[PDB]
Amino acid sequence: ELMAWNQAENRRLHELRIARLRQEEREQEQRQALEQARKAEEVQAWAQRKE
Amino acid sequence: NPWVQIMMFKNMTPSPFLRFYLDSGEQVLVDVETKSNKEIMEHIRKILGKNEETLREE
Amino acid sequence: VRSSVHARWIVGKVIGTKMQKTAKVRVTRLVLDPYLLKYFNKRKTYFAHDALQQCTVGDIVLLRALPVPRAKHVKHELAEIVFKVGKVIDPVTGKPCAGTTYLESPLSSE
Amino acid sequence: ATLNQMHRLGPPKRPPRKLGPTEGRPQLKGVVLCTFTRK
Amino acid sequence: DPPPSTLLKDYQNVPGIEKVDDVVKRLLSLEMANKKEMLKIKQEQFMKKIVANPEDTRSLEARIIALSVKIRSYEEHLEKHRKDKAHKRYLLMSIDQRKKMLKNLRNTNYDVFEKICWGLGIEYTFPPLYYRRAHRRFVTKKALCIRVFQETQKLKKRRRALKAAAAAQKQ
Amino acid sequence: KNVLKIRRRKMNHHKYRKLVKKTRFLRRKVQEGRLRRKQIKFEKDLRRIWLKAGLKEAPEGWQTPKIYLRG
RNA sequence: ACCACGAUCAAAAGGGACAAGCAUCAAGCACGCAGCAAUGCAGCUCAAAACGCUUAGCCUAGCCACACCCCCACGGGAAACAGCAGU
RNA sequence: CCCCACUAUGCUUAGCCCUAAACCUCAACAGUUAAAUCAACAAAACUGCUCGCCAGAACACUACGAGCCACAGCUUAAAACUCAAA
Ligand SMILES: NC(=O)c1ccc[n+]([C@@H]2O[C@H](COP(=O)([O-])OP(=O)(O)OC[C@H]3O[C@@H](n4cnc5c(N)ncnc54)[C@H](O)[C@@H]3O)[C@@H](O)[C@H]2O)c1
Ligand SMILES: [K+]
Ligand SMILES: [K+]
Ligand SMILES: [Mg+2]
Ligand SMILES: [Mg+2]
Ligand SMILES: [Mg+2]
Ligand SMILES: [Mg+2]
Ligand SMILES: [Mg+2]
Ligand SMILES: [Mg+2]
Ligand SMILES: [Mg+2]
Ligand SMILES: [Mg+2]
Ligand SMILES: [Mg+2]
Ligand SMILES: [Mg+2]
Ligand SMILES: [Mg+2]
Ligand SMILES: [Mg+2]
Ligand SMILES: [Mg+2]
Ligand SMILES: [Mg+2]
Ligand SMILES: [Mg+2]
Ligand SMILES: [Mg+2]
Repeated sequence: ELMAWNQAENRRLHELRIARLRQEEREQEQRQALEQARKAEEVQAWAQRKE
Repeated sequence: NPWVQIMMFKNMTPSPFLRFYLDSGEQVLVDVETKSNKEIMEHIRKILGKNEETLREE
Repeated sequence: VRSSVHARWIVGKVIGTKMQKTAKVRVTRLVLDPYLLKYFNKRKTYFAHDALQQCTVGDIVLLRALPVPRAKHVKHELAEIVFKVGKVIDPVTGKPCAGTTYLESPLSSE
Repeated sequence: ATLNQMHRLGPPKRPPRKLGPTEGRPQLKGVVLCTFTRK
Repeated sequence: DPPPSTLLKDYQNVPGIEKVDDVVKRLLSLEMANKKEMLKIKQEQFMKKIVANPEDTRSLEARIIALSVKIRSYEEHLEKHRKDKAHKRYLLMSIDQRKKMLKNLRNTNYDVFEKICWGLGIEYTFPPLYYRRAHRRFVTKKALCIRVFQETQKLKKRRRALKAAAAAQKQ
Repeated sequence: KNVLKIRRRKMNHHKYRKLVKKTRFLRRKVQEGRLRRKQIKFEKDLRRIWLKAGLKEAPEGWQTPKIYLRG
């Protein structure tokens, strides 16, 4: 009974983990979008200077 | 618990967890991410610790 | 279930694979310093039977006691490789990881 | 010292005590060879 | 080494670099640059060949490749400058730092550790368990103890046949 | 600070260097004898090994080298 | 009593644990593994102290060791109070 | 000590030797400026953490052992006698 309760507690913590990881991807994607934009301008600027 | 082997492992996985190995061969995985140290002690006491009655008898 | 070997279950790190079908495993235990009352690691070497020679130096293994020793120094067999060196599978999620980073996201399989 | 150093070195070891002229004994028997005075 | 005609890493992706005069191609090639520019081309070659993301320079793989290029440059430097103690120190320190990187990559990502070793031609070696001088007395004695062991093994095998032969005669 | 401790060390080292200077020919004869005994002690340690292993002579082709001579 | 199909007590064997000082004792020198065997592999211990030297009966409801000496005691040296009283 | 002459040597090349008052006489890393500011002087006073090192003076940058291209050497480094100081 205690092993089953521990397996159920792990499943509960896992559902919280999956919810926590989804919120981190949405934030990671936002950051990754800006960094790519910034990185693209810095490349285009660098490319124009070399051209 | 002087005769229970306790071994620690740093930064091997993304989240912290305890794993107990029993003489039967069973393994007990306890996820401890987000839990305080007091809750971790209370958790393993419940699932694998001797109750107060068993200790009083001894 | 009975065995003449004192250490029935022990976890350790493989530190040698140069013997045929035998892995040399360093097992550490916490030992209390009576004066300092601080715990320090105490390491002991165990030879473990590895029939399939699947143990690699550096992986964390679980050793089981044999009913009777099979050799002068071989009193255990490899029961399970807990953490394969550089190929760890996260037990909490079941996904492969490299240190504190996931190699496959837990969100892939929901 | 650090705790790790104190653990590794262990408890202090006293120097083995130096026996005196009686060799750690209260008295000794002796045979007089010569008598003289010292300054 | 990359060919001298190879363009610099900065001018390789400018539009129209293939239609410029030959003189302009010489001035933007490795031939007209210092050796450090050739090392940037070498590093990029190994990155594309080994790492999954050639633009991730902060991964443990990229650092091993970057340092492996520096290590090779020191070796070439010391081939011509054999009394340069400053760069001999930099080489030995760089080899030690890469071994630490390889140790940490082997423990965390073995599949990537194997690709780094194959790609860079590194034979990973485990460190010795003990660090102590092998002086003349020890070197000589250890050699004698191995010869004594080898001779004892031969004698023990000639005590198996004689016993076997005598046993057969009884029959 | 004063240099009184250095002065004690200074005289000890001067007198030692001078003592070694005066007796450098006796010390050289003593050092030669010690190296001979050191070589003999080394040869015995190797002979003990093959004798305790059951061999009656040194391994075939083995000659104990002189590991303490200047050469 | 006998059977004990056991309990108690407790050898041998196997696993584990177990004094002090000296590292100016730093290497030990066969100390490992696999195989039914043949035999094969070349390993095993060690600065987290191997190997070695020196010192000491011990953790005292008591235990260990010894029992004139050669660790042993067929044999030999030799003729034994470290049982009590005694010299 | 002062004057003159001249050598080893200071230079190069190739090997050694491996020492210094090799000393900011401040170990590495991280943190703090509020507590008591703090024996003194030096260089304002401290905390965390780790390694190295020390345990009266003198004997002793010594003896012996071991290692070393070192052989009038270097490294490691005691004890006995002695003192109530240093
Ligand atoms: N001696 C070893 O080969 C060795 C092996 C593993 C760990 N260590 C660690 O090194 C430290 C010094 O150990 P010690 O006091 O017994 O040696 P030590 O300083 O007395 O030196 C004795 C021997 O160990 C070597 N040694 C010294 N320092 C070492 C170090 N940091 N790492 C490796 N070898 C070293 C020396 O060269 C010599 O051969 C300790 O922290 C120890 O745990 C040493
Ligand atoms: K006896
Ligand atoms: K100074
Ligand atoms: Mg003096
Ligand atoms: Mg027994
Ligand atoms: Mg030491
Ligand atoms: Mg000595
Ligand atoms: Mg005694
Ligand atoms: Mg008697
Ligand atoms: Mg007897
Ligand atoms: Mg009596
Ligand atoms: Mg001249
Ligand atoms: Mg000049
Ligand atoms: Mg200076
Ligand atoms: Mg330091
Ligand atoms: Mg003193
Ligand atoms: Mg000196
Ligand atoms: Mg000296
Ligand atoms: Mg000497």
